[PDB]
Amino acid sequence: MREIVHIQAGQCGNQIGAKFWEVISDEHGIDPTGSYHGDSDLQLERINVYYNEATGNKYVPRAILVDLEPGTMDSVRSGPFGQIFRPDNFVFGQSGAGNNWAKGHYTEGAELVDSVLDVVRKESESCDCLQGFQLTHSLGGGTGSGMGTLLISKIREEYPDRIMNTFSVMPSPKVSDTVVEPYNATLSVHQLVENTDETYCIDNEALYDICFRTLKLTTPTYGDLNHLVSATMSGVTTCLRFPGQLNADLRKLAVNMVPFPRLHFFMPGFAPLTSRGSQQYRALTVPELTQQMFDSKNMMAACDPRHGRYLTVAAIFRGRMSMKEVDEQMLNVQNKNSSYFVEWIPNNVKTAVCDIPPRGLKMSATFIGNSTAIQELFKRISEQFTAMFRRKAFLHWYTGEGMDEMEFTEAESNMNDLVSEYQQYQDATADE
Amino acid sequence: ASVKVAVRVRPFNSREMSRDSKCIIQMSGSTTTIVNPKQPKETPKSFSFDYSYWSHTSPEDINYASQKQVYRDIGEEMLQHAFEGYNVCIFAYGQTGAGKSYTMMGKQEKDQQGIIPQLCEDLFSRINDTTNDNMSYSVEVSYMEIYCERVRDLLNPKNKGNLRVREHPLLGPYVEDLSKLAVTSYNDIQDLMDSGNKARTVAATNMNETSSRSHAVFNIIFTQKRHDAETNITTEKVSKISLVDLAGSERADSTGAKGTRLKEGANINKSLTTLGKVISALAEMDSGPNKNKKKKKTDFIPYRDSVLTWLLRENLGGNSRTAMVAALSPADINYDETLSTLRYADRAKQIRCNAVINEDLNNKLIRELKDEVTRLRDLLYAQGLG
Amino acid sequence: MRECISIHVGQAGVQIGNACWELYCLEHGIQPDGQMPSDKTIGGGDDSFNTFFSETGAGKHVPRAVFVDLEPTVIDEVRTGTYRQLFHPEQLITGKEDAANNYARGHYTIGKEIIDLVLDRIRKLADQCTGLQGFLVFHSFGGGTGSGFTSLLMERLSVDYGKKSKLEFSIYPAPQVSTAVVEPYNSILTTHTTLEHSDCAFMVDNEAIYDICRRNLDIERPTYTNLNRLISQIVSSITASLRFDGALNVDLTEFQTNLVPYPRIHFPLATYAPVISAEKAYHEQLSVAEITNACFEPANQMVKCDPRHGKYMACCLLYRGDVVPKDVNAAIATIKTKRSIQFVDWCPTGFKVGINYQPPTVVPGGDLAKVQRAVCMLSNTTAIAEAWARLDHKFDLMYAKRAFVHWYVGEGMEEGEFSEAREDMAALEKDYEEVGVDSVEGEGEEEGEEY
Amino acid sequence: LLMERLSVDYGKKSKLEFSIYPAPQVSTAVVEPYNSILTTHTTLEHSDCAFMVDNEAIYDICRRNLDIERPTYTNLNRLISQIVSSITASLRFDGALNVDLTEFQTNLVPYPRIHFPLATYAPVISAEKAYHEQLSVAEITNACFEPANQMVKCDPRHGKYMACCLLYRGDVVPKDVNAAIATIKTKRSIQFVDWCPTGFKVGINYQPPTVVPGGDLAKVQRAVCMLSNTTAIAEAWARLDHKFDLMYAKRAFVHWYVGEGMEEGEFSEAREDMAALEKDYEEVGVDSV
Ligand SMILES: CC(=O)O[C@H]1C(=O)[C@@]2(C)[C@H]([C@H](OC(=O)c3ccccc3)[C@]3(O)C[C@H](OC(=O)[C@H](O)[C@@H](NC(=O)c4ccccc4)c4ccccc4)C(C)=C1C3(C)C)[C@]1(OC(C)=O)CO[C@@H]1C[C@@H]2O
Ligand SMILES: Nc1nc2c(ncn2[C@@H]2O[C@H](COP(=O)(O)OP(=O)(O)OP(=O)(O)O)[C@@H](O)[C@H]2O)c(=O)[nH]1
Ligand SMILES: Nc1ncnc2c1ncn2[C@@H]1O[C@H](COP(=O)(O)OP(=O)(O)NP(=O)(O)O)[C@@H](O)[C@H]1O
Ligand SMILES: Nc1nc2c(ncn2[C@@H]2O[C@H](COP(=O)(O)OP(=O)(O)O)[C@@H](O)[C@H]2O)c(=O)[nH]1
Ligand SMILES: [Mg+2]
Ligand SMILES: [Mg+2]
Repeated sequence: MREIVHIQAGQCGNQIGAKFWEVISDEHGIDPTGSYHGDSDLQLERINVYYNEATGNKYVPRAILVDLEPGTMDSVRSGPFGQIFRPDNFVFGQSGAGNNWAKGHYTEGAELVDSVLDVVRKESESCDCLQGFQLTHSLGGGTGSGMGTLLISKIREEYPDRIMNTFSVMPSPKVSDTVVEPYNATLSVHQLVENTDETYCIDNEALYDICFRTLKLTTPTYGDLNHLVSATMSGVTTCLRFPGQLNADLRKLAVNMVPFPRLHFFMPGFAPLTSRGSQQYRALTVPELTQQMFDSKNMMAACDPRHGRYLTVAAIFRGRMSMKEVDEQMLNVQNKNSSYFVEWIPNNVKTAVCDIPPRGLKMSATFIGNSTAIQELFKRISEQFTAMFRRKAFLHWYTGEGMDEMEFTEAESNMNDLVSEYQQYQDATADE
Repeated sequence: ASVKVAVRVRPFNSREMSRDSKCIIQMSGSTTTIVNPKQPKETPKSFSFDYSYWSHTSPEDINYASQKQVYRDIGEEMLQHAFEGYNVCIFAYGQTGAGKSYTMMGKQEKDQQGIIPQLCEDLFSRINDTTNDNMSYSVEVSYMEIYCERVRDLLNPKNKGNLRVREHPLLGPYVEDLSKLAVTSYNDIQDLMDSGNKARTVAATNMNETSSRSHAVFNIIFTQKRHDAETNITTEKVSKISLVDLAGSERADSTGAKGTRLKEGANINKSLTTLGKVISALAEMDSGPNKNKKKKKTDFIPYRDSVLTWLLRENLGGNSRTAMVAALSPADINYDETLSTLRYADRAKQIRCNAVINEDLNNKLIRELKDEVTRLRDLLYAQGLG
Repeated sequence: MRECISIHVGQAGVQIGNACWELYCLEHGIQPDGQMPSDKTIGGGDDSFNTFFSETGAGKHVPRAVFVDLEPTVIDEVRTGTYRQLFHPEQLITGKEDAANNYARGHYTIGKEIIDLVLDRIRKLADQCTGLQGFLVFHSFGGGTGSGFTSLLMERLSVDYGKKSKLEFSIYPAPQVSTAVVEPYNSILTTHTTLEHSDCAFMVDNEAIYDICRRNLDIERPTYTNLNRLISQIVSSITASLRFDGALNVDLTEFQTNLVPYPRIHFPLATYAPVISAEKAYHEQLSVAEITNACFEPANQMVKCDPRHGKYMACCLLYRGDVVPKDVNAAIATIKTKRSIQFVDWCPTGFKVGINYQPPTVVPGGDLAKVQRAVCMLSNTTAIAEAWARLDHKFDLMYAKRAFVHWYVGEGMEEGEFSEAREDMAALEKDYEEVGVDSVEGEGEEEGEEY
Repeated sequence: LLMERLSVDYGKKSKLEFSIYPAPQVSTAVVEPYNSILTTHTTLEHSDCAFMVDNEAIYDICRRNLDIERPTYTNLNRLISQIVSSITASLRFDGALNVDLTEFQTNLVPYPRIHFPLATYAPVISAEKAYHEQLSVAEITNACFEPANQMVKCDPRHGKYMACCLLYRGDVVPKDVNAAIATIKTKRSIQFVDWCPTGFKVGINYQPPTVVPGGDLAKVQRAVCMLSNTTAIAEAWARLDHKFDLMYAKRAFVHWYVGEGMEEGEFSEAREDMAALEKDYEEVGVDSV
């Protein structure tokens, strides 16, 4: 058995986690009250991956909810699936960080971190064989970024063996919602690249582009973005819960996607996306899934993959299909797009297949890319960071909470080392 | 300032003498040859290093390199190069049970004193001898370990916590909150050194009865001051001596490790592989560059991949003069491992360092400007221009 | 429990507080008598929010207000007015003469012997409060008790409480319009206190509000009631984040984090976009783009200063009603593509965004039209110095001949206070001029590879 | 681990391995070369006879012969099951020439370290194409040696046939088998090493092959499995070897391996070992003079 402990920090993390739990409960046929009303027998085969069984044949998610503002907690409780969660796991305080990373990491979060770690320890010790943790939050925010980094560091100290995943929403070129996004993003990226095994980069701009262009939604909201992120989250972990012709664990993905320890930032994607009213025209098949997979516009990280090279990608398909077809399609993608893959990793495409598709789709698939183009995002943040650190634009609010210019300087230096690392394998021509 | 490379072959132990007892290392001048017992017909491949030590036969005088000889040949001029002011580094290398601690630490209870004690004796003897009214000296010491990607202090009293690693923007990586203590007598630094050695984590394995479970760095900082009120200044020169004892690479089948021992060996192997990658690079980079002549493109050596290489960033390259000492196990069974060490040892010769003394530009700029004024004045007055 | 304390000082502050408390009572459904028929009709709820009103066992709700003034008349109107039962019986009135447009009289002579009583109630409220968020101080420059007493109260509050945010709402003298001769002296004198102790000061000008009322609202003859209602709407939009749910909620600490690059530049302007009459409510879409564009128009600013003469240091938009992030993102991009709106190069982001679901309410008998969407903008810019410069000029014209100084020095002050205040204001203006300068011309030293 | 411990415990008993080798082109993991090259010590020291099958070869066989445009792992597994059943049918059912595992291994491993024969199955044909073809003994015997029908992506014409063993099932008479072997020896495209004048081993079993319900293979009276030790397999090993070097130059993906107790140098040792097996398959070819 391999079970995951889920943690949610910040407003964005809490919203995405609520939608994700809704999606998972629908997939496993769990009612909002916790009872089971499914049809297939495979739903309860691996329910313990994400749930704990209670006395009255109920199932409680293994979620841990964290924030420094009661408003988000009240929003989750006053919702369609508010009653599913264990009330004792609602760990929260007051006087939130207020978009200040120093408050989230050092001043305010340092007190609630003990309670959150106590709940994490209690939940983890009850597992039969823990697999890893997954944390959902936003890097450009306040309490979310700071306390997420703090919890990641503490848990990594506590449980070095287990795999760590993170679903991070990061700033954007155009879509800006807070003024101090570069500071929080820089410090969060420092802590993340230090102390994680996997990190899926999400962007609001890319999700809005997918909504407007692919899904043709006239009025997208945060619900649709959370829906897309939840679909990706379910796709990543589909293989642990259901049987397949070729299984794939999170550890296997980490081994096959991380060539060097510091390169663990990923570009997620999902297929199919049809917009409704065009499903009748489109023919669903593995070539169509792959073509939508490798399209530049389908990525959620707001990076053009054609501005770099793919270090390594992984496709996880769900639904009945032929292995010859998927292997051939991956080969054609590699051969035709010969200039977008590194020449020193032959067959840098991982393939996994599962026989249990989503509830309403005959076939589905998810994509995890690791390419050099992600450097752009970091570079962009670095530029903005410099534009405020040269003059100390908003610095005092941090230094009043127990910080110093040295910490910012080393964070920026670490980001520069990261972007140089990524840039090394972009130019072609090298070796035997 | 190229990295000096020295190699040393040790005598047999209980494990090899119980099993087959045929040596495979030949040594002559500045050349060391390793033969393949499995392929005796093949060429006896040989490698050239600066300094080669044959400690096989202790009582005999036929090319026997005692610890006094080793220190006089490497630690003496490394200590000299510290005396001008360059930051100097020594670091040990090889496979497990090869004799890295024996080369660096040695046995404190006998005349066979390692590199660190005899560098200490030479330092203290010289500073006591050369003390003057104006000339004066200060010495400060520290000693830390890397156990499993965690920095711990050994001279400090019992502190269960782990020290943090920071990056000063100008001075590079360093360790925060390190219990760095002073010294005024040889006996005091001997006591600190004994305490640090006792604090080190050591466990027994099949390959070695007392195996190092952690990397360690002994760090002296040595300040020379001029107490001349007329012209000179205090803290006129500073040097940093960094003596590094690395843990050896291990094989699970031969070591027989289980549980915590296996995890420790795995972490040590990860750190050693990262260091090898840095070495190959450092070497490889110089190689490429000189090989042709130039073209920019300094690429990037993965220094952040491990704490070991990160802390030793300035010692592996840049502002330091560094010496590698490699330990060889003479037994045939270790042959492949020995070859690997020698191979990486060869790459360690190609690394070039950009060593600078240090001085103090805040005052050395003033001194240089005054000297330039004096030179120009003397030239003008001698030629009748002024 | 996001609980704040509203302090009102002086006649202007008291009338503003009357308008504001009318607005909050209408918003939360609390009747004047203080009771709440909404809960009785429904059965219960959190509409009796702790943010402004404290509940007692009898179902009565009392505001967390502290009205202060030296004239009996202005608050004796309140005690005999419609809202007599709403407030606590204590109202903190000095049965004595007024400060007489004299900073020294309001700060040194008569401000004492009342500051104790006032601070004691400001405690009985703080102790009753839990998780206090901040103070909202309402007053006006140019007045005696509106300058001296507020200065003393802010000094004592900084000494006692310290770390709590202290937002300031105040009325600055207009360039042309005035209602007293000694306004420059009081306004310059209080500048030290509003610079050192206040954490963020929102400033309004009566001429700008009159212009907005004349043009947008088609009110040819406005009075103080309409201006007070506009300021009340501003404050309601500011505080609506910590009362009602929303997609993006902005607390006071985030205001301080975003709108204050440095400690001494905490003087942002404010504006309200959909100021429009009922007759003109039709023939308009009032979309997010329209209100966002209207926020940046020079004519709609609530202080008589031109943003085009300076650069924007920071901006914070608070939207209310049917707003979804696609339109605010598009509007922000559209504003960023315009040339007339200049931003400091050292603040590339330059925008804080908050969205709330609760739409604005309409005061019965008012003049604002009912709308589906609204936005309140706060804007920290360098144009404000111009206004200060004008004020500074007036002060010299009255200080060259020491006119009206014998009144001030006869209550405790000396000329050194005047000189210190003028020098402090000059230093503040110099800081505003310096920070608005671009970043160092690209320090492109053109180092060729390695040194 | 299991092969090592079985060799220590039992030792003398025969140990047959059936494995799926990495393909030249398609694969479902990026670290396949590392595992494949590290398994060389297992497959060479302890296994007495190791058979290797390539997924692309079986895909092409299914596409061309069985007319399955979209095969999956079920068909590949069924073909492998048919191969193993053909191998082991002698131990179960009576026959004219029964081939035991000991004599099977004796005549297929000329030397200890060349125990890596290819496998192929002749009567792979669909129900529709089962008609219109006699499927006589000569047809299947010729079909075994076709490069198109091989189960590994390696051309036999690029090497030499060291040894061969034909196991027939069903209505087969020795006369037809002898005639087919003579016809194959007459052909010149099939080259045999000079030091093996006999070359062919023959076994016959009376039990015909069975047809799984819901399967794809047609019902055939006759069948044969050809198991051939040849030097062409070296090429199939060299391609993979190249990949390993291209992944080992920069030490890609090595930290995962060395973080679980494994030493870095084991990669190079395995590489030198596989280098040896290749040279030996090269040396054993060169004809005598
Ligand atoms: C005509 C038809 O077949 O109906 C589809 C549909 O029209 C389309 C357009 C659906 C539809 O999705 C959307 O409209 C949508 C909007 C914003 C963000 C994401 C989706 C659909 O709503 C979504 C819904 O999807 C599911 O049921 C999946 O199992 C999905 N479930 C949920 O997201 C979910 C919804 C409510 C509660 C709990 C879960 C899922 C996907 C991956 C992993 C787990 C679950 C389906 C069948 C449809 C509708 C209903 C129109 C699409 O969604 C997916 C991922 O299935 C959007 O493009 C796909 C492809 C479909 O053709
Ligand atoms: N917007 C607005 N401004 C007002 C109102 N009442 C007074 N003011 C302003 O207040 C200024 C005069 O100073 P005040 O603060 O009223 O003086 P005070 O509060 O009575 O204090 P004293 O002068 O000591 O009696 C004038 O310039 C007015 O513009 C009002 O109801 N609304
Ligand atoms: N020339 C020598 N003469 C006598 N004993 C020696 C000699 N060289 C090494 N030894 C002994 O060999 C043993 C192993 O040496 P040691 O230096 O402790 O291994 P190591 O370098 O620390 N490898 P590690 O296990 O990673 O710490 C010690 O007991 C030494 O005293
Ligand atoms: N996709 C998505 N993003 C969100 C949502 N809510 C907030 N965000 C993003 O989160 C960022 C603000 O961070 P925030 O959650 O307030 O930080 P926190 O206060 O520490 O939790 C903004 O840039 C938003 O784009 C949501 O529901 N969905
Ligand atoms: Mg040692
Ligand atoms: Mg008055």
